[PDB]
Amino acid sequence: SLSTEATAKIVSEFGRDANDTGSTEVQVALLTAQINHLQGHFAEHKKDHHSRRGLLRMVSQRRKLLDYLKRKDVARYTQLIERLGLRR
Amino acid sequence: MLKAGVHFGHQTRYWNPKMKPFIFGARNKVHIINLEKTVPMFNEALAELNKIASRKGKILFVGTKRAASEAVKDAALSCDQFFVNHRWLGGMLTNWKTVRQSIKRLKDLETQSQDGTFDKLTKKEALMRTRELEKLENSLGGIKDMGGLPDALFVIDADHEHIAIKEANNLGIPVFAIVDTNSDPDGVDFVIPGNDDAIRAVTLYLGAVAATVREGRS
Amino acid sequence: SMQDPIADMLTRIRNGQAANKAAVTMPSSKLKVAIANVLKEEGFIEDFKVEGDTKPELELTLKYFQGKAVVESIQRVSRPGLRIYKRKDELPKVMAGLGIAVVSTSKGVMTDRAARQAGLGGEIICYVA
Amino acid sequence: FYEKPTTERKRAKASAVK
RNA sequence: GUAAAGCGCACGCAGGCGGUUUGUUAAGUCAGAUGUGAAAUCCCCGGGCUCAACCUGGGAACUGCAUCUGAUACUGGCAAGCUUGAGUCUCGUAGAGGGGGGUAGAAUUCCAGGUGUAGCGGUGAAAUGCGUAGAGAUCUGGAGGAAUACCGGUGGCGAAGGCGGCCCCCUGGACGAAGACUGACGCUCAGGUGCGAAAGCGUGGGGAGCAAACAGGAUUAGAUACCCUGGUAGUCCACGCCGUAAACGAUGUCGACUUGGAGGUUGUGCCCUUGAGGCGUGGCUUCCGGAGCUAACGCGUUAAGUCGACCGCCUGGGGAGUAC
Ligand SMILES: [Mg+2]
Ligand SMILES: [Mg+2]
Ligand SMILES: [Mg+2]
Ligand SMILES: [Mg+2]
Ligand SMILES: [Mg+2]
Ligand SMILES: [Mg+2]
Ligand SMILES: [Mg+2]
Ligand SMILES: [Mg+2]
Ligand SMILES: [Mg+2]
Ligand SMILES: [Mg+2]
Ligand SMILES: [Mg+2]
Ligand SMILES: [Mg+2]
Ligand SMILES: [Mg+2]
Ligand SMILES: [Mg+2]
Ligand SMILES: [Mg+2]
Ligand SMILES: [Mg+2]
Ligand SMILES: [Mg+2]
Ligand SMILES: [Mg+2]
Ligand SMILES: [Mg+2]
Ligand SMILES: [Mg+2]
Ligand SMILES: [Mg+2]
Ligand SMILES: [Mg+2]
Ligand SMILES: [Mg+2]
Ligand SMILES: [Mg+2]
Ligand SMILES: [Mg+2]
Ligand SMILES: [Mg+2]
Ligand SMILES: [Mg+2]
Ligand SMILES: [Mg+2]
Ligand SMILES: [Mg+2]
Ligand SMILES: [Mg+2]
Ligand SMILES: [Mg+2]
Ligand SMILES: [Mg+2]
Ligand SMILES: [Mg+2]
Repeated sequence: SLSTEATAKIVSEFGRDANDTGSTEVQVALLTAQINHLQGHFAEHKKDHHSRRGLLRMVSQRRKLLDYLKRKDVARYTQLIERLGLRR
Repeated sequence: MLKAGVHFGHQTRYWNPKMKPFIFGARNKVHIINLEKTVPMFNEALAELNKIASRKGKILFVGTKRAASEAVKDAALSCDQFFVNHRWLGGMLTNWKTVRQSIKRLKDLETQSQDGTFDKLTKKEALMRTRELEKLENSLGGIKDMGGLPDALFVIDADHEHIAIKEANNLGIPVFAIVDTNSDPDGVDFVIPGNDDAIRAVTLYLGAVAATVREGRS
Repeated sequence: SMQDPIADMLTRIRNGQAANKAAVTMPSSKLKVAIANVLKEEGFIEDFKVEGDTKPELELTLKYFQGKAVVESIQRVSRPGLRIYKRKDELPKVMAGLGIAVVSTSKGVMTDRAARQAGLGGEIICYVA
Repeated sequence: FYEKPTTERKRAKASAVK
């Protein structure tokens, strides 16, 4: 799991204020950071099906959150994706 | 300390969910029945019993309990009514024709004993026959008086004697039963949140109902 | 519940009636309040009350004339995924008029008799008998 | 098989204990 | 669930459905009006054949479509909201959850040495087999592969298949206390994608024990068949393929409501935790049983009870899950 310091840094960098962990942008940032961290582990192992299932679950959650954010506000979504470099 | 305020209660741990409002709660690890809210319904039952006795109904008593056998027999003899001191025979009400045949046979044997059985034919065989029939004579002490057809019942328990309640319900005979705190109150239409232990309490209850019925004829 | 609050409240009423419960509680809503008012107006229930503002809760008091339940049957008619609409000239009749069918017309929620009298069709919420 | 006897023994779990 | 029928399991696109307030939009829906819906035929009230069939006048009907005018409770679209659904953050808890690398003890087999000497092994009884070039037994070293006794439990974890020595590294999920945050972001899913016991296949290793095939012994007039002695794949590893099970709880996933007892296993709050205890409050799980349900068996708050959303599947037995 992501370290406490990493989560705090992500919240500070993305949250609009303190204790803004529930914002969609913060959730997307945490999910993408975890996905990036786990990519190397999966490449190293490539046989952890159970962990791959958890990775797929978080990827699906991030996609759903991104779709909801795009529907609610185009500007926020288009800024978040370029900041995080998603949606190639 | 009223009449119902003396007994402590029953139903230590296991309870019947049907009679939820009839229990005050759990006190000193043992549930207590709604003693305060017990006297009105009992009075109503007594009034109904008095109404039944207005026509001199054939209200029966069940004495299946050995400890309470004499406790209910005294009330039965005081009211000169029918009672069942021994085990309640299955089908007494539903199969009353068999009981009628049995009591008719008993009456015929009793009438003919003084003439034929004594010394007309034999004595040893007659003595053995009389010894065998003494238990039958003892059984059905009160129910053998008239043709039966009871209009009510006063069984002292429900779970133990559910057969009588079921028979009465099948025949549509109201039952003024003192349902136990862990019995099934569905069968009894006049459920009385009383107690089964504390022989003194049940003795007081039967004495009170006997007194009420005695003066119920006006 | 998560997809049919009306069916959920109808089910709650049926279960409470079968369980011999004095009253039942559920989340409150405008349509639920209107249905409860219509049911009370016809005597199917004793009374209904709403408690709270942020998270309103609707409480309905069941009625028992005798040992048997007054609400013999209650069945949802129009449900999500299959909507039922009837014209004023073909409104449903429950138990040859002995029952009550809830109809939502342009004038609000009312019994089938009221809708027929007003000559307005609508959506058949449910049958109550 | 070397596994069937184990299953047979485990079948007696409900004999008289529960 | 057992009569035919729940995909082996999961993720998820299209699609179907979707918590609670308002605002107006009037698409669905509803009300009225108008135009049309050929005549004949069906139906109702009548008439003419002496009655009937048959013919015929007027209606009704043609359940439909289109346009206009209105109502808008409900559903839908648009704009704001709300926190109960669903999620994020903080602390802590148990776990054979998964991947990788180490290491430990017992045991089997083999190799070699010492002591020792005729049997050992096997069976219902035998024989094949091993042994004087010294077996088996006992001891003492070494090599190797495979699996983890006791704990161990109607115990625990995992979506399913499945997961048992100990330690380390990486990693997934679930649960509990108290808060803060986002504000419907949800449910289900045809196709699609992924996972998926054992056996099997391709390449290259490994091979102790087990063991299809096979060899021999015994039995029989001769066989086959169990039985015995051996024994090759296979079983193990790395990669790739196979995608099948009585893959079962013969019970699809999600949410709500509905009498109760007896446990097991993990949390957590309070009372002298004095402690094991009592009082409560959660998650998972086993058994009995009420209403209700069921053809009965039986299920029974973990429903096969009362409902709602969506998906899959079945409608005689054989042919046949076979042919093309
Ligand atoms: Mg963890
Ligand atoms: Mg079948
Ligand atoms: Mg299944
Ligand atoms: Mg799914
Ligand atoms: Mg979809
Ligand atoms: Mg929609
Ligand atoms: Mg809605
Ligand atoms: Mg319209
Ligand atoms: Mg119209
Ligand atoms: Mg026409
Ligand atoms: Mg609206
Ligand atoms: Mg593990
Ligand atoms: Mg872990
Ligand atoms: Mg490996
Ligand atoms: Mg060794
Ligand atoms: Mg589990
Ligand atoms: Mg807010
Ligand atoms: Mg599919
Ligand atoms: Mg294999
Ligand atoms: Mg082959
Ligand atoms: Mg191979
Ligand atoms: Mg090979
Ligand atoms: Mg052979
Ligand atoms: Mg063999
Ligand atoms: Mg062998
Ligand atoms: Mg299959
Ligand atoms: Mg299995
Ligand atoms: Mg199946
Ligand atoms: Mg059977
Ligand atoms: Mg059961
Ligand atoms: Mg069934
Ligand atoms: Mg057929
Ligand atoms: Mg085929």
